[PDB]
Amino acid sequence: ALNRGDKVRIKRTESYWYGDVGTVASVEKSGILYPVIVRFDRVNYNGFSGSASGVNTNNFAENELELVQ
Amino acid sequence: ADDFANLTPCSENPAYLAKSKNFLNTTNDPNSGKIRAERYASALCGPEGYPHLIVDGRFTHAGDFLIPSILFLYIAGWIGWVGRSYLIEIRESKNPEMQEVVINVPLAIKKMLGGFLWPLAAVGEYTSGKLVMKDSEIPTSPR
Amino acid sequence: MTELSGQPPKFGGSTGGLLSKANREEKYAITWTSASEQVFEMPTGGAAIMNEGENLLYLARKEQCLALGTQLRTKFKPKIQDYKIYRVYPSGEVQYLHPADGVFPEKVNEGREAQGTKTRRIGQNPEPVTIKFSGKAPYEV
Amino acid sequence: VVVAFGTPEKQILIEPVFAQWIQATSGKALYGFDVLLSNPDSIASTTGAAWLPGWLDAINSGTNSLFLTIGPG
Amino acid sequence: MDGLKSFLSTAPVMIMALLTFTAGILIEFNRFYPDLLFHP
Amino acid sequence: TISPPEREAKAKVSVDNNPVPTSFEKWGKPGHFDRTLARGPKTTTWIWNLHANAHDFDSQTSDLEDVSRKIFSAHFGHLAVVFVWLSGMYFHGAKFSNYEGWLADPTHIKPSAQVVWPIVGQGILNGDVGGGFHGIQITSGLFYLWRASGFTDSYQLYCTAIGGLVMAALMLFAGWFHYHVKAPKLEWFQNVESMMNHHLAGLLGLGSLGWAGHQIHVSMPINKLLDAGVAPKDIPLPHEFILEPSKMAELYPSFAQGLTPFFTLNWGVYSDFLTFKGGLNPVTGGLWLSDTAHHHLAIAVLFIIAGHMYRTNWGIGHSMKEILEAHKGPFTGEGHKGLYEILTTSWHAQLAINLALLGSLTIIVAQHMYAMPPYPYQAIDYATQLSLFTHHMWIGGFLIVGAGAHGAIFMVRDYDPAKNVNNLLDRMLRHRDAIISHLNWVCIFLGFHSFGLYIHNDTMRALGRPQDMFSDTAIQLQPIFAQWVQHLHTLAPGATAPNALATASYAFGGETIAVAGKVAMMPITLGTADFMVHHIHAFTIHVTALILLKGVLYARSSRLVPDKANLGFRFPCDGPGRGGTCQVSGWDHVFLGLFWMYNSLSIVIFHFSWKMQSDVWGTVSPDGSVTHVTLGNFAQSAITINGWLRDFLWAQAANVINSYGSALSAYGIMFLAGHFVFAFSLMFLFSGRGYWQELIESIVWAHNKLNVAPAIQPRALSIIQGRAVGVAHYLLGGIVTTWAFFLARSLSIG
Amino acid sequence: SHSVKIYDTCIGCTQCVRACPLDVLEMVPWDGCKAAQIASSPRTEDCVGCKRCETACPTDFLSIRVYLGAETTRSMGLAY
Ligand code: CLA
Ligand code: CLA
Ligand code: CLA
Ligand code: CLA
Ligand SMILES: CCCCCCCCCCCCCCCC(=O)OC[C@H](COP(=O)(O)OC[C@@H](O)CO)OC(=O)CCCCCCCCCCCCCCC
Ligand SMILES: CC1=C(/C=C/C(C)=C/C=C/C(C)=C\C=C/C=C(C)\C=C\C=C(C)\C=C\C2=C(C)C[C@H](O)CC2(C)C)C(C)(C)C[C@@H](O)C1
Ligand SMILES: CCCCCCCCCCCCO[C@@H]1O[C@H](CO)[C@@H](O[C@H]2O[C@H](CO)[C@@H](O)[C@H](O)[C@H]2O)[C@H](O)[C@H]1O
Ligand SMILES: CC1=C(C/C=C(\C)CCC[C@H](C)CCC[C@H](C)CCCC(C)C)C(=O)c2ccccc2C1=O
Ligand code: SF4
Ligand code: SF4
Ligand SMILES: [Cl-]
Repeated sequence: ALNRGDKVRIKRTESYWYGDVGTVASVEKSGILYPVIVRFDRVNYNGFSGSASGVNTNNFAENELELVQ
Repeated sequence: ADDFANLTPCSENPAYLAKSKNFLNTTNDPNSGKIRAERYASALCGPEGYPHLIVDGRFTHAGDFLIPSILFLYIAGWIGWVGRSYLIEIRESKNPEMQEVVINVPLAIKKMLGGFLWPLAAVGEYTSGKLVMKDSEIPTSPR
Repeated sequence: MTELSGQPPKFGGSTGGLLSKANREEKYAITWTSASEQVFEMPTGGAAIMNEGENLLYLARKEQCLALGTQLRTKFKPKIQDYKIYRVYPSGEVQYLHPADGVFPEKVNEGREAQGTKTRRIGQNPEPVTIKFSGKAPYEV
Repeated sequence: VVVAFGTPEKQILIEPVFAQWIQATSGKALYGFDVLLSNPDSIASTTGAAWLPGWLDAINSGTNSLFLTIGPG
Repeated sequence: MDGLKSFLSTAPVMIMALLTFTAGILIEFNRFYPDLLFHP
Repeated sequence: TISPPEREAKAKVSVDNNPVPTSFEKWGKPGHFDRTLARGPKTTTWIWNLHANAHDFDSQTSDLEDVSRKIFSAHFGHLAVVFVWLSGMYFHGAKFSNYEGWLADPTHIKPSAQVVWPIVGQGILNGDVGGGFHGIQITSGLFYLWRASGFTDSYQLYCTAIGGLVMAALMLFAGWFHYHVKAPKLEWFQNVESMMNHHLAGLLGLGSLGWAGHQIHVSMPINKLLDAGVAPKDIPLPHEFILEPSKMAELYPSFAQGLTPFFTLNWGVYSDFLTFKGGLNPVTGGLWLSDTAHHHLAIAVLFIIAGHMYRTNWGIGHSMKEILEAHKGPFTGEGHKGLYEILTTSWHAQLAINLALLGSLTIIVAQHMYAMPPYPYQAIDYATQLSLFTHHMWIGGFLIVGAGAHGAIFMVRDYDPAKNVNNLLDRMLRHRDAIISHLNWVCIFLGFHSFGLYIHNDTMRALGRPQDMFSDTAIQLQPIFAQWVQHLHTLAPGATAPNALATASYAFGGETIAVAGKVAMMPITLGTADFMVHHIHAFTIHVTALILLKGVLYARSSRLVPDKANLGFRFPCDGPGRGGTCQVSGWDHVFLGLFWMYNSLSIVIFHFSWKMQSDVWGTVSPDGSVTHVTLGNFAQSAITINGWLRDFLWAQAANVINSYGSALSAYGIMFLAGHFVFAFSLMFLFSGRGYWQELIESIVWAHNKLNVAPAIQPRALSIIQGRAVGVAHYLLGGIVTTWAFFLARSLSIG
Repeated sequence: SHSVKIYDTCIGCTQCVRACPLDVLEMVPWDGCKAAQIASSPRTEDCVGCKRCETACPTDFLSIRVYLGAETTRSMGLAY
């Protein structure tokens, strides 16, 4: 029940953004475990040692989110 | 009562009164040593000739700790409050990180010059609810 | 597999190659065809000249073979994608390793089995208090 | 920095009041806070305690390690 | 031009200008009124 | 920018007209030189990586023609920096010193060229050096240089500072010009034959030529009067000597003949100022300037002649390519083939040679200045002697490790295996294990047979067994070779050097020269305590060479990592696998070699400082006897570790800790401060960033609790940066401790 | 030998296999992601544990995990 541009809070525990709130980028069709692709304002840890930043996007599931807006 | 019996004022202390006549000069003023002899002669001293400060909370020595404590806390709250407010102000402008690396001087100065009322602003943000956050809305790690 | 045909590369010998344990315990060989005669760096040290056509070289361990393979296709315009890595036993037993099913493990391919595949998230691993005193780990179950 | 500049008269020497006062609460009179066992009129001294005369003599003799006199260091 | 006005307002230039200014303040204050172990 | 005409005359000059325009918009954009950093900071690490790659021009751009034009202007900027610094010294000597007050009575006053502002008690740092002047006693030996150069008035030093600032402006301007107006092409650079011709004939030849001319017209005729007993105000000016060439013709008998004999091959007549006396000056304790002018003239002729060996445009001359392609034997196959192309393309290949040679030559400078003091009254100033020696030791020690760094950089970035097929480099890459394991064995041997001797001596003297020690009074370890060459240099003026009147240095053997009440230089008797410490030095240098060599011979690959060349020069590891792949890159090898260079020089400088105070330096009696400071216990106490712990450290450190309340209190402060920074480095060197990032997580939660977290997400230092901060603070604290200790100790010996 | 697992959060981008230097990892057709593939680890006997796969993972936290275990001649990376 999501669309492009919704504010959702991550509830994936092990996620780097667990507790943070990101923006939905695009949702893929059915047949995928994690179709909800979310962008974030803050990069994660990803990257080799000494990297400049990280990744600010990831796929999640609907039972792992919570709309805010 | 006879609080600090082992401490005698610098005006009565033996070693302090011996050393006060032979005080060095910090600045260019040659009287600065005798200036110290006259200035520190009011504090409590020990049997070695060096002044001691009592910070247990008594008002007799409120000039020892209370005044610097208050003056610091004022200036430090000023610093932290203008920093926090400017950090929040950046969060709505273009590129929240570039303006943290390159300072918006016309904005940073405008926020610095409005910091002498940081206690009132902080209480107004706590009553309205802007000072603190909610635990259920902060990114936390797995327990 | 049946035979390891190939010409030894032009190289003046180095001390970084295989040793006594590498001949008695196990060694690795790689076979490839070169479009022409060129110079390539040795994973053990120095620069060698690969022969035109089918080549053969024996190395100590597998990572050296794969490091040479990743060099062959990336540095030269006539890229070598037919390099085949074999493990040699002390009894002459030679078996195929890389590439596995004739196709590089990069791209997908039909006819492979799911090995080490789990149907959960990492944050869904069981608690170590439930499996203690058993010879199993939170990831092995 | 203050001692190296020939000015030992500017050292921030904080008096350990909160601990010397506790010492006074057990009978140490070198500081003279007149609190509890340091005060002869506290009801803690008129209890007929058999251990009081020994403790009061042991604490204030300047020969033992029982509650040593402390300072800014 | 603004290209140099942005460089003069960078993090290191400004964080050293403030430190120099505060050093001047403290040094002049402890020149005219030194040796303030406490408040009289 | 501007537009000059052309400035060429049938030359290999090749430039590009205004390649890089002049603008300030790139100044407000930090990290623009890197593509990975231009998109904006997302973590705090982005900041660190900004400085870690500020000068690395290879990662920035791949065009070598751009990198060379960057490097040229970078050198110009460095020269501007240097000229600014030097004008600083000349101006502080002109208006903030007592050079005039020292030149009058140089044996009863101390050099000082700094005045501390009296504030918050720091005015106590102005020590009475003598003559009414109050300031910091300097140890860089600037007054001795300015006396040996002919400086006599403050206006001279003032004009020197003005000229230095003018040259700084000129170098700064030339840097901008050779990158924003007319930046040279590659045709102007890759003439290594031409560049060597010009750098030998013009730079090092004409330089010493002109300086010898200066000395003959400035330094010699004024230092001759200074050494006689004439007041500086009564001594004439240097230009009064050329305005009146008769005053120069009279002051030297050879000058009383004219200039024609030199052109008519009558050199022997100029023996009245181009002398070969040798030894030292009994008035000042330094080298004879009449010998230095002759020496600079000889070096000038030699270098100008050397600048005419390589081929340029007129056909004659050599090509280094030919010489390298010619040298090949049955042991190395093709020999030096391809080396010209290596050193004409890779800047790191060139820097790995230049840094090595420059550091070695700085060490040679220290070792030659300490024993043959070339400046007046510097051998009496033990502080200045020690300071120059140790400073030129440390500079060279750093510049040497720079070579082992840039060699690995060349290996990872510029080594083309197709260009090195069976030559020196390629064949050396083959038997890497041979050389490395042999050096491993040599280092183990030198560790057992140099340090184990000290351990054995400590255990024997501790057990109460004197007849079982390696001392001058037991199992003697006398150095025969060094004593033999000492005796050779002593008998030089009467055998293998008939024209030489005195020995090169009095350290080998001979007379004992002393100025005022202190000694300048005397024979340095070498015994067991010298043999053992020399072998200690050899061992430490061997281990440092082993480390910095395995850093280059394995930057490409190894049996552990066969694809290491892909990982680059600077990288922390390749995972905890293979048992543990931590610190395998050449960067990590330089990180390790820094510590061993420090540990080697730590024993070198202590050997110097104790041997000089024990068997050389000391007050001289009017009857003739010489009593050393530590009473000559080096030959009898420096043989055990407890001797160095007690009679060297504990004994001579007393000046630093007891310095409070005096003008040397700053040295005790910096002693404790270096002790602080040393231990501060251990926090980085012993830990790992995985703990610090987890802690930053909690502090970030705390900041977000009050909503005060920076958009620049805070990230702990990278593994490489952690190690770099660790080694940097280690070296800083150690060198600050030793600097404070050495200066406070040397200033307190009179 | 080391243990290599692949979780359902994998998007099948072959990056961990493109980074593996010992041909330990492969790619099998799956039905979870757009690419319809998931990482596989058939030849764990050649896994040294250099973590080059985990470094090259895009998902929020790893989708492939390496757990070091009983080290052997092949896992220790012994070439002598
Ligand atoms: C606006 C800036 C700002 C503000 C409001 C705060 C506020 C706070 N910090 Mg903090 N911090 C800052 C910057 C700031 N920090 C920076 C730049 C660093 C890196 C050095 C840190 C590193 C840091 C650590 C390690 C910790 C805190 C902690 C804390 C909390 C306890 C206060 C404290 O520890 O005493 C004082 C805080 C410090 C001594 C840290 C340095 C403070 C810097 C130097 C002042 C920043 C000035 C800033 C540039 C002003 C900008 C003005 C603007 C107009 C341009 C508190 C809410 C503690 C915590 O977790 O909470 C319990 C703690 O452990 N901070
Ligand atoms: C006012 C004169 C001026 C101006 C407007 C510019 C402008 C520019 N220069 Mg440039 N340059 C100048 C003078 C100038 N330069 C001089 C005098 C030199 C000789 C040293 C150079 C050598 C030079 C090189 C080699 C390069 C540039 C580059 C650039 C461009 C990017 C600069 C940058 O990264 O941000 C600004 C950088 C700084 C503000 C650095 C801060 C100063 C450092 C930290 C130390 C200062 C050393 C200084 C040169 C000497 C000290 C002076 C002495 C008194 C001690 C930019 C448009 C780069 C380019 O073209 O992009 C690819 C490039 O590679 N310049
Ligand atoms: C003229 C000599 C010379 C030159 C031209 C270079 C040039 C270069 N070196 Mg290099 N190097 C040299 C000598 C030289 N080096 C020596 C002697 C050593 C041995 C110590 C090294 C060791 C070394 C290493 C390990 C590395 C380089 C790297 C580099 C490249 C990037 C520089 C950089 O990181 O940006 C700017 C440099 C910095 C930001 C360093 C700042 C930190 C300094 C050291 C702090 C020092 C403190 C100060 C001096 C004293 C303390 C006072 C304090 C209280 C303020 C660059 C092309 C890097 C590279 O990747 O190569 C391609 C690399 O990692 N060098
Ligand atoms: C003399 C060595 C030294 C020093 C100074 C420190 C200092 C510190 N350690 Mg530490 N540590 C050390 C050795 C040292 N460690 C070693 C050898 C180990 C074993 C590897 C550890 C392991 C360790 C752990 C595991 C932890 C610490 C932590 C800390 C911090 C605790 C905060 C504090 O003390 O309050 C105040 C800070 C100080 C008193 C030090 C600051 C001193 C400077 C001079 C203040 C002024 C700043 C200066 C002017 C900057 C400008 C520089 C400019 C000149 C370029 C602190 C900064 C804990 C931490 O991170 O705190 C949360 C932590 O968990 N340490
Ligand atoms: C302190 C010394 C007093 C103790 C005596 C020690 C004797 C030293 C052994 C003799 C010198 C050996 C090198 C010449 C021998 C020599 O260089 O011959 C020349 C030979 C190659 O020459 P080519 O015939 O190829 O000549 C063509 C060249 O132009 C390049 O193509 O080099 C080698 O032998 C490679 C093997 C090096 C490995 C041997 C070196 C041993 C390392 C230790 C050296 C100690 C030197 C100490 C000096 C301070
Ligand atoms: C009586 C007194 C002392 C005794 C003091 C007592 C014992 C200390 C008590 C401390 C108590 C336990 C803590 C006090 C307050 C704790 C709350 C949580 C404070 C929160 C402050 C935060 C919310 C402020 C945040 C933002 C404030 C508003 C302004 C800053 O710019 C910036 C920034 C930090 C973001 C002794 C030591 C005995 C000596 C005696 O002479 C005087
Ligand atoms: C002698 C000491 C000198 C240093 C001390 C004086 C500092 C003076 C600060 C300059 C004041 C102007 O203030 C500075 O204006 C520039 C204009 O480019 C702003 O710059 C910002 O906005 C401009 C447009 O307005 C953008 O094009 C630019 O990319 C961005 O960085 C800075 O965010 C602000 O800090
Ligand atoms: C403490 C620590 C950190 C954390 C270190 C940090 C966060 C550095 C702190 C830097 C602060 C924010 C800046 C203060 C220092 C400045 C560089 C000094 C400049 C002062 C001028 C502005 C005057 C690591 O990241 C680390 C990594 C690997 C091994 C060990 C360690 C380690 O021990
Ligand atoms: S990188 Fe990770 S998530 Fe992507 S295909 Fe490989 S194992 Fe799966
Ligand atoms: S841990 Fe390293 S060696 Fe093992 S599968 Fe992953 S990338 Fe390959
Ligand atoms: Cl001893």
